[PDB]
This record gives sequence, structure tokens and C-alpha cells, in this order.
Amino acid sequence: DCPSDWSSYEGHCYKPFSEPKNWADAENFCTQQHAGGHLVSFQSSEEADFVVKLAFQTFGHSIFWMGLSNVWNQCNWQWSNAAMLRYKAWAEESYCVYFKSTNNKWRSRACRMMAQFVCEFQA
Amino acid sequence: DCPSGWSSYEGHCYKPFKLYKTWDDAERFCTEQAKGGHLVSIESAGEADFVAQLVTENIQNTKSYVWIGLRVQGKEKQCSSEWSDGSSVSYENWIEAESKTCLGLEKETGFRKWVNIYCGQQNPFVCEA
Amino acid sequence: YNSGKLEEFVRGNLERECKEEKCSFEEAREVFENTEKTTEFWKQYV
Ligand SMILES: [Ca+2]
Ligand SMILES: [Ca+2]
Ligand SMILES: [Ca+2]
Ligand SMILES: [Ca+2]
Ligand SMILES: [Ca+2]
Ligand SMILES: [Ca+2]
Ligand SMILES: [Ca+2]
Ligand SMILES: [Mg+2]
Ligand SMILES: [Mg+2]
Ligand SMILES: [Mg+2]
Repeated sequence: DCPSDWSSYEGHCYKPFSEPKNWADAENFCTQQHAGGHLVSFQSSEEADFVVKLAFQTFGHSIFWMGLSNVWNQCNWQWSNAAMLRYKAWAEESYCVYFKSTNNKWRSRACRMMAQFVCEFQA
Repeated sequence: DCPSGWSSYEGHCYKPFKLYKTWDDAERFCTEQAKGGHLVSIESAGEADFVAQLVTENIQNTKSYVWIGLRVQGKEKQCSSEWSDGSSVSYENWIEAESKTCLGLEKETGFRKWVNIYCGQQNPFVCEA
Repeated sequence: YNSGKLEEFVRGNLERECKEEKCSFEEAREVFENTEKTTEFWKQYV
């Protein structure tokens, strides 16, 4: 059974937070909220639906960090003319994933930016 | 030397187009504008500066984004493969437009920085040969 | 336009973000929440 301030769903515990934090600070904060804590991860649509609803029910319309970071840094970025990728001029260094509390769609945001978030751990 | 309408910079020829095409269409279009043509490849700060100047002088609308040739060559929506809790990323639910695996130049950053944007967006661009 | 603070916590608004301010394709999309509608908008916006 989850802590009084958390919500239970299929054997896991979830809790949304309103403190604006960047991705890294949010993830770190989650590890400190309970043993095995992390930013929420969606292993299925059912789980995602539960979390989105919880977030909206608690704080209304806002954006919430999910547990995915540096999502394109390992991708195979290549120049169409096959030129070697040496020089770099990225406007943003890293992107992270979040959801807007009105639906369960995955969205991207620079990891350095702020957002609310949802923590999760296995009960 | 470069054809009329094209501009020369360190051995290559560049040309901006005020045509709005998706990344794929723009890239294909560029391969037909000159032998060996492609969306521009920014390989140095100087080239980045040369292209920035070319864009400012030819692409009026400062609201537009300008395609460059660097993009994720693969089908992945993300390449992390793992959540912060250590579990694998299987289920996904991206809005395709949120998987910004293409890059464009824009006014706010002086057309010198690469901004992650949706590949299906129709934007003006620069070809290089 | 994105000031870079907490403005994206609130619902999108075409007038505020695209008319009174310059907006990116994505900001418009966060308003319509339909990529095609945003593409139609984009054609007439530029
Ligand atoms: Ca989970
Ligand atoms: Ca080049
Ligand atoms: Ca704004
Ligand atoms: Ca905005
Ligand atoms: Ca917005
Ligand atoms: Ca304003
Ligand atoms: Ca936004
Ligand atoms: Mg107004
Ligand atoms: Mg968005
Ligand atoms: Mg249409």
C-alpha cells in the first residue's frame, strides 16, 4: 500500500509534484522521495492514462517530466552529403520527455528547462 | 566557379530557396539543382557564418526556419532505449512532430545555430554543391 | 515566442503566442494539437 501522499496503480506508487525543476533535478528529487524512486516511466497506455489523470486531478493543466533523457544524443545524426560530423552548432545540447496533463502524448523539451513532474516507485 | 544564382565559399557553391518543402522533399530537390547537390552541410564556423549571411539576405520572412542537411538517419523516435528506472523503452506514444530529428536555422539564433524541429515541416532551405 | 521561463506551463494561445508574438511551428501545434491544421496555418503564417 502506497504512502498517504501517493497513489496506487498496478503494484506501483505515483505522486505528482508542483515544484518547477529541470529534468536532472526532478529525477534526483524523485530518488529521494522513496526507495527506488524515479521520474515516472510508461510501460503501457493504461499506466499512462492513470498518471495523466492523476496529474490533472492534482494540479490541473501543466507539463510533467517523464523518465526519459538525452533522447537523441545517441541517434545516428548524419549529413545528407556524407560529410563527417566534426563541427557542431546545436542550439540545445539535450532533450528530455514530458507529458501535458490534458493527454497521454509524449512531448520533448530541452532538459535544462523547467517543468513539474511525477515520481514513481515499485511498492 | 559557380552558376548564376549560386554563391561561392571555399570551393563549394551555395544557393538559398524561398520554397517551402519537407526535409525529404528539400533534400531531393537539392540533388537535382546541381551535380552532387544536397541540403547544406555546415562543417565549420566560417561556413556557418557564410550560410547565415546568405540566408538573411535571401530569405525575407524572419518567421521561417531553414533546412540544413543534418538529420537522424534511422527510424527511431528516440535513441535512449532506457528509462531512468533502468527498464527498457518498449511502449511509446510520441506525437510525431515532437520527435524533432531534423535541424533548421532560425532568426533568434542568427541562423547560426541548429534547432531541433519536425522533419515533416515545410520550410525554405539552402542547397550546397 | 518562448521567453524561456514557465510560460509553457499554461495552455497555448494563438493570439498571444503567434499574433502578438512570433511563434515557431511547434508553438502553433501546441495550440491546435493537430499537425495538419498547423501545417495549414504555417502556409499562411510565413
Ligand atoms: Ca512505470
Ligand atoms: Ca559543406
Ligand atoms: Ca510567449
Ligand atoms: Ca510559447
Ligand atoms: Ca506553447
Ligand atoms: Ca507576450
Ligand atoms: Ca512549447
Ligand atoms: Mg491580441
Ligand atoms: Mg511541443
Ligand atoms: Mg489540410
